[PDB]
Amino acid sequence: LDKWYKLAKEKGYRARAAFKLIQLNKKYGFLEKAKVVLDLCAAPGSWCQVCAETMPKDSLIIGVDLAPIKPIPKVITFQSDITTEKC
Amino acid sequence: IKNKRAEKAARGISEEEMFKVVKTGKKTHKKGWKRIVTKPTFVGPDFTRRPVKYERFIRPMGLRYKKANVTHPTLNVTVQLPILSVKKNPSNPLYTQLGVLTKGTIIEVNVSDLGIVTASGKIAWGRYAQITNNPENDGCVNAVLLV
Amino acid sequence: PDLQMLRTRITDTIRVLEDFQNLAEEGRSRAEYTNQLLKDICAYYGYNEYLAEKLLNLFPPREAFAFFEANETPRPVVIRTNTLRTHRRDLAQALINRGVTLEPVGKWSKVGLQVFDSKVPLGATPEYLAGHYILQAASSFLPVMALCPQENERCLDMAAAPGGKTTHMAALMKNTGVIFANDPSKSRAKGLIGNIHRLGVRNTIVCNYDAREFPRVIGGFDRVLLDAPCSGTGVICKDPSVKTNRDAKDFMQLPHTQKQLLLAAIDSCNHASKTGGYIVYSTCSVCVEENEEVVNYALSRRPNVKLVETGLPFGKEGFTSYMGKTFHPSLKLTRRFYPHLYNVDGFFVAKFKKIG
Amino acid sequence: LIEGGTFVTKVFRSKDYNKLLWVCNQLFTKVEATKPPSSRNVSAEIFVV
Amino acid sequence: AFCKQLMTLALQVPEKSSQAILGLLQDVVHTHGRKVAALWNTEERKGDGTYKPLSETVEGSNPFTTTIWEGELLRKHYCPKVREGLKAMEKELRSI
Amino acid sequence: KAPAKFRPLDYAERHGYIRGIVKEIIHDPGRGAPLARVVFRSPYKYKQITETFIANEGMYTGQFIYAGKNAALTVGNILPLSSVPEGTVVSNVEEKPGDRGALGRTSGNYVTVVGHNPDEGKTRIKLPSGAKKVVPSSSRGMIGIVAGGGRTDKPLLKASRAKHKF
Amino acid sequence: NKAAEMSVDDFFKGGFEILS
Amino acid sequence: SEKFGAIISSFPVLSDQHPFHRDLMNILYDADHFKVALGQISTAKNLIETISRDYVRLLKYAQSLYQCKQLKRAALGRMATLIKRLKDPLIYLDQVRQHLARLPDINPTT
Amino acid sequence: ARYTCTFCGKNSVRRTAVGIWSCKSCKKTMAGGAYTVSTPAAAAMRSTLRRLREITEA
RNA sequence: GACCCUGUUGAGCUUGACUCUAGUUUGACAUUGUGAAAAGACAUAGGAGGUGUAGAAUAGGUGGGAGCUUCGGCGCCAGUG
RNA sequence: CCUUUAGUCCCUCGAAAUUUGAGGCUAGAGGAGAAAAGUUACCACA
RNA sequence: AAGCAGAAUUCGGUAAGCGUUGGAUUGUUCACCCACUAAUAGGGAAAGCUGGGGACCGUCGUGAGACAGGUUA
Ligand SMILES: [Zn+2]
Repeated sequence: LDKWYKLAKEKGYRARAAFKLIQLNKKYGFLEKAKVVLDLCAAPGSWCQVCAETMPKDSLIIGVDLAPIKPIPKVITFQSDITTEKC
Repeated sequence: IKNKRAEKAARGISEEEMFKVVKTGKKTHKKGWKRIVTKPTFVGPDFTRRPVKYERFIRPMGLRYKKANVTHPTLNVTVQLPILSVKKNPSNPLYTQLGVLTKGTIIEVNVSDLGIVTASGKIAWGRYAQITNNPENDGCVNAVLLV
Repeated sequence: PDLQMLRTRITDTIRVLEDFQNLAEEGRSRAEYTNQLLKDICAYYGYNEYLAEKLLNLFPPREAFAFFEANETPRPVVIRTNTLRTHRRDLAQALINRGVTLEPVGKWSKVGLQVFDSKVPLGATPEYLAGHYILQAASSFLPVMALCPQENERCLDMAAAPGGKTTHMAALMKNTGVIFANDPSKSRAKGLIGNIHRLGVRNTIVCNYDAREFPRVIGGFDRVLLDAPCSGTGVICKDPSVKTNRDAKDFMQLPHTQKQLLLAAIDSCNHASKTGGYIVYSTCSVCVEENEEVVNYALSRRPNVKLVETGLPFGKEGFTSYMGKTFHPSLKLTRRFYPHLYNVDGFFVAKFKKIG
Repeated sequence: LIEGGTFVTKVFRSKDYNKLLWVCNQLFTKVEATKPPSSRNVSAEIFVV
Repeated sequence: AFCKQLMTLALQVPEKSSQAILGLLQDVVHTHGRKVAALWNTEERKGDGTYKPLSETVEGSNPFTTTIWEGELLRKHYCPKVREGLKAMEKELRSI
Repeated sequence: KAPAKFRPLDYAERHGYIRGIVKEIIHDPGRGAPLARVVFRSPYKYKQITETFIANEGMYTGQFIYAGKNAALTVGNILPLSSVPEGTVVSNVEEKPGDRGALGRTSGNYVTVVGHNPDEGKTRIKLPSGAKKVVPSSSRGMIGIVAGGGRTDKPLLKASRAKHKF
Repeated sequence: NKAAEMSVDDFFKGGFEILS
Repeated sequence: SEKFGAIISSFPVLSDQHPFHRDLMNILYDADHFKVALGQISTAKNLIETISRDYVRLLKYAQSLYQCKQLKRAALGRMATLIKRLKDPLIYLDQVRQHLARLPDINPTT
Repeated sequence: ARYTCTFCGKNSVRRTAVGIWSCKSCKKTMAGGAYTVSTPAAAAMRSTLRRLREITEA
């Protein structure tokens, strides 16, 4: 229970880590015009959700995670790990 | 019926959040403003705008039902059929408008899967059904088709 | 039975009919090859025999299967920009900013937009509530392009229950002139009135009349639009009740009412018009007893009207001949539309010019 | 990642925090730690770009 | 309303008066911009009525339903200053 | 798209012949060999198998190809190396029965059998690189030249083998 | 800017641009 | 959920076994039936979880002890009914487990 | 370049992919070489295949 | 707090007679002419025509019709309709 | 004046040909009067 | 009592005699991981500290609120 915990529920994000990327993007616009983003760990998928709503049209976002992720539109989801050269 | 559905498949915001948004503007809260309808209900459309008459009766998501176990008396079988509309709740005219599902309530159900042939040779797509249980005590809706 | 088994027989029966001259059986004729194609199409796609044989006679085998495949799959959602408020580029950009995937519906409309998906309800978006677009169907665009109304005319829309077409005439008329919007249903008329006020239309009169009373009521319209109520054989995807609830009785009363409606539209219009005396008849059905048979009836009992070029870019020519029925040769100007060919609803457009 | 790319990582503050920062220094051109307000003040987490 | 009427003014006035008005609308376009940009773009033309030139009131005329066509006469005006003046306005419009 | 793989081992293919129809051929980046989209009929279930082969040179779309031991010895069919006779061009051959094709998949290679061994059934196959191999007769193979052509620009000369050459 | 510069009364003398 | 999860995880996953053990189990226990049996257990585990979620929401709006008691009985009664449907799969799995416990230990590579 | 069609019998074949040819009259696709529909080497072995099939049948 | 009622208000539903007629509005007709240039429909006398699917094939349609024949092609019959 | 109910298959109109729809007839049901009136398990205030 | 060979267990019965832990709570959520241990069972006496998270009139208006206007347990 927290201020960001409640407000994230009303906004519809999966965790409050979504807002961490939101304020980071406000300070530094790396999630601007540039197209390709690689999310190496999205267990809930909040960072993928934040990207899915602020990138330029026709961008590419790919996220990997050891745990299964419920599908998010316009986001590529991976069940593979990160510490393996198969990944 | 299940097999037919299997092959075919192979082929907004809530009222409560709207109340929170509205009450934010009207900071002064009148005692007893919210009227949470604690009875099971059926609504239908995802998003709708209600008249000011009923814009104070809030129906929670958890109490909403969309299907019912409907029994056909002649063809002795029961199939889970979607609910189309609530026609009459014989306890309160307000409950009919609010879609409250109580015992003895007449609802209109989609009977297209059963395939009932009418006297004109057509296939029936909607018939009345009376709820024969207490959806508030038993977490489901049971009905018998009026055929 | 086994539904996937029916699909295999359907495909097997079609290829046999395509190459019956060399690939056949010992003594079974192609008459019962087609008849076998009737049962398994009925059992698989859930049609009754009367409509299925009717549809099978309309098309040849491999096109027919594409038609039955198209009827099960839904159609894309398309919106019509209100020219009275904005134009397409901002409304596309405005909805893109809100998370709606948009492309132009095609090169044939400067007003329609096609939506893949969205993160917000399309019917509750702020520019929707402002009157910047209306959810319509691509087939509904066509009748008003055939009947292009200019400014400062009087128009008659004989069935405007949803309201998409009446608003389109108002946009093309630039909110000038008079539009008679008519619905025989009070319940559906309330939605039309709401659509009119939401979309900012000021030059309309909503009347609740039976469309066959109109020459008696007012008469003299420059342009009259007629979407006759029909079986709905081209809107099967939205209304599955058509597949089984259309028999010989229905297909006899419906063309009779449509024939009576068309004559009323002809008498309603003004032949001596300074801008035009055009009548457009449209239908969301594919059957010939409701298209090109009502058109032939109008031309045979009113020799003071003539079919003209419809003007739409895409479409298929109308049928001149059918099961022993010979039509007027001018019917080739009328156009047809099919879901499998163009990803639009089954539709039919006809356009008349009054000369006396 | 392309020349001129941006790399952001959550790093717990510890005695290895400075050793990892030296890596981005020799591998990138601009470095900074942010700790946006959403991160709990009790938490030792930090975000390095 | 004044922008459209002023281009009409510039058409039929002496060379220096036309130049003065042309310079004035250069500032008007520069300071406001998008408020008058749709007048020079035919796709952004409003379709909610017809333009009324001889209206009794400023709002009575529907000026966003018309398009500034006068550039096709002022581009061939006899005064080089006017021609350069017209080119000045479009240069500001293209930079909007 | 999908890897080019043969049908799974089964009684029907190993003892009879199965009819299949091809629908189209699709080119994919990373190789010049054109994949062939094929639809088969399941002998046990009323379902169609979606599998992809490699389009050989000369074939088209719309054959009633035969898949089995006693299939027609034509281009577009497959056949166990036992049935096909000597000197025949074979493509996309199996090292063992069950690997769904391993040898000779690049755009234009082929394998010609140079002798069959009946007792303890083995078939001898020549590799495109000029090597000699022996594979079990029960393996399958695609008959014909795999499409792609362009076999006029292959330089075959070695510094050492030239010294070996007479 | 330009509007003010052309608004001053000494812009409209009548000097012909052949006699500069 | 704990008891269902223990059953699913304790039995060997045929995909990860050595080929000799994978084939031997197929002959012994009809691998197709083995997958069907485990699927019903997984299906029943998910169904019970959704039943629990549904009735917890209902209880939070209940207005008296009688209504709370009826909802609890309905939630428990439906969970009991689903387990009774698992009768045939559970008998099959117990026989396999007893057979597996007695199987000889063969080292595939030795 | 433009090549002849076996089925439609007319000069209506064009290249679509690296080794894919297509004729739009009968909507038939050819599977051939990079630049030629039929390689001379491909013709020789098919002739050899036909000859051995005659020998086997005889 | 909830329950019942009253008064004012809002949202909604229903009633608010019949016969002529002002106003308003649709169609046809009348003043009312002369020319000229076009367009349509009526008058003959001609010419040329029919491709939804299947059918080898471009079947206006209607009636007889199993034999006709520039004497070798047709017909019928079998299809497909 | 329209709409429903049952009837003779009694007349007219329209449609298709090997049948319908709408009117018409028999007698039940709906629609003092532009001043206002009635009514609601609804809303707001008292 | 159970394919319970041994070891380890599982289900049930009598039993309250005897015990039922140390940390995290510093990333995400249905708040629950790290271990140690023989085990880390659930409740009643329903209780106090500590952190988290008022109601009447009056006036001016009401398609709606405003008042450092008055009084008071
Ligand atoms: Zn061809």
